[PDB]
Amino acid sequence: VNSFSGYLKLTDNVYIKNADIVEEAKKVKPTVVVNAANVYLKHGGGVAGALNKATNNAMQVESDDYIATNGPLKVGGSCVLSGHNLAKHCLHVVGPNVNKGEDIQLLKSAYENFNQHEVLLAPLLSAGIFGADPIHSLRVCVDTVRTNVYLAVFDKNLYDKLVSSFL
Ligand SMILES: CC(C)(CO)Nc1ncnc2[nH]ccc12
Ligand SMILES: [Cl-]
Repeated sequence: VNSFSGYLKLTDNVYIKNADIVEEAKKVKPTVVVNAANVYLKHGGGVAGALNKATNNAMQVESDDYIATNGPLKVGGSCVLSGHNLAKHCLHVVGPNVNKGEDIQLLKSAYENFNQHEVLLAPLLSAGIFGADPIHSLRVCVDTVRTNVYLAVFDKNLYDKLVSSFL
């Protein structure tokens, strides 16, 4: 039993809700919140910009030190950093950004990072400003993640489409 509330159950291990991931994380304080990161951990917009804003820019400060030490992430890769005031940990995961010409096949590799964590709050990878079809992202999630994932979809219209189109 966990404290996530109001989710629709899609499969044994995948759950979905129309919610603002920032407000969800503040309420639940999950062990792991997933960020829709880029390889530079520049959290300028989309989910990343919203999560970073909610940390009063502390996420960005920590991220800049991480990059200065380690260099950029790989597309499809991840790193674990602090969750600040939102969660114990933040798993920064880089899905492909179609608006950069990145291989959509890397989306499965990106979701594989979730399997290193028993329970996660997450957005759909490569959705929104990363330019992929959120319906496809949900399919890859369900077919790749085996741990317990609570998906937050900001747009109510899109949420209804993902559910009503979910196979
Ligand atoms: C990634 C996508 C398209 C669906 O998960 N968007 C979001 N989902 C949840 N919280 C969010 N906050 C800001 C944007 C956003
Ligand atoms: Cl977005």
